[PDB]
Amino acid sequence: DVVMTQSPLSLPVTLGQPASISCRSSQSLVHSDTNTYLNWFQQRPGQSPRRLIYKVSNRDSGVPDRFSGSGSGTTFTLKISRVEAEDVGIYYCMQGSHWAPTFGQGTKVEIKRTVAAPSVFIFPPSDEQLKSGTASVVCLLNNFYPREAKVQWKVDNALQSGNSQESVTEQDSKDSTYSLSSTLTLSKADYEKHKVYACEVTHQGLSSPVTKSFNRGEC
Amino acid sequence: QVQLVQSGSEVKKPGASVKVSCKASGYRFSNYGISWVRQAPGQGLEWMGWISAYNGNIKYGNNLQGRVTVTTDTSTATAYMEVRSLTSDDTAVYYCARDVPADGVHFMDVWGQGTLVTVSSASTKGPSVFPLAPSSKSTSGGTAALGCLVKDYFPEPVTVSWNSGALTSGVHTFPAVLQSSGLYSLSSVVTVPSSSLGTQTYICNVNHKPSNTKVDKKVEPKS
Repeated sequence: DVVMTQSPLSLPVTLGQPASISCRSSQSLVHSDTNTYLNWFQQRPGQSPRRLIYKVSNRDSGVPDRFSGSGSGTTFTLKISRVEAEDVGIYYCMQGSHWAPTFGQGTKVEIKRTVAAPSVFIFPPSDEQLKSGTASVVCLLNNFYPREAKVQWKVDNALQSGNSQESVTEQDSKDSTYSLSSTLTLSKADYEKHKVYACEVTHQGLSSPVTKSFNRGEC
Repeated sequence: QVQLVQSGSEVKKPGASVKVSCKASGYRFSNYGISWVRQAPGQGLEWMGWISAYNGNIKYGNNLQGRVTVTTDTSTATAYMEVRSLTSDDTAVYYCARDVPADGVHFMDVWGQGTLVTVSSASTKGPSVFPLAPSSKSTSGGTAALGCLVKDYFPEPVTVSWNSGALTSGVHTFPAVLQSSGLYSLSSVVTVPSSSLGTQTYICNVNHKPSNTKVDKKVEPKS
């Protein structure tokens, strides 16, 4: 069957700058009816694919003019004349001309945006979880860019190691910023051993590292 | 109004079978085919099969053992896909898409929302929802952040809504993290006006379809 080779796997673009995604094919997509048949689909996170282009260059209903298709034979390209924040997602090329319809690997398109500093929040463990025998302390870095941010846990001012996990949201489809949750998980005994719990955040948007802390007794 | 609606999440034991559904609206169902595509989590799209209510014609990409069977009921405009003798490698999201009625070019112009099928020998586990209460430590002037922590659930997914869907603006539900226990955990947070902490109600609607778990947790401030 036809092998769709898509390049690149990841494509970071600045707002208002063009984007170019190439799709090569093992066999020519020119069909016997003399029309070339290549589709382009867009998959936003958690959603199903949405068809943007059919027949190499034809835009589907509701597809902005910024998306453009072109190509011939084995080599095709999707272009975004000016990339907007709502263009986050994975892009697939598909051929339906041959017996087994085949897709490309997919291209993740990331947005490059102006620096925005995180808003840092800290949530102490709830009392139910403490009753359960575990303590999860949550540090939330909200609405920042770039993705790169250092979060360090300190318990009684001793830097922590190996007991926390990070999760990053998808790049926001409107302001192109990220959010990050660092969760420090301990047993209730380890939690009661100390009193001061703090998360220290370093980011390009912050002139100096920001620390948020609480005392185990109050809040 | 051309629309394809698929069934909910599914978890099955190795060896069992699953039958995803796909109900069509907005077009004459008998004039179109249906293509089924598999997307393994984090992987690319893989075409599985095609079935035409117009012809009765069926195509399968790779099915020498007869484990997959695509069917249709034209009377109720519904396509089905059935997978038998399930394996952990069958864990994936399955899509149906409207497709060509005869042997032309497949277009797959409209897709369904998808159906996550998970295969594990382990028991399904319900999540523990704990409040991330808003406080002075979670406030930066005029905005306050609050949330809930959905902890120790298997398998995926959990859907988190706020106030039964009435609060969606500013909601960040984080992707799940794999814990040492093999159970999943995530947090869902939302930023609201701090002046409205006294007058507004914020409730977590945590829904875990595989465990039939529906938890509502009210998040209230702490001083």
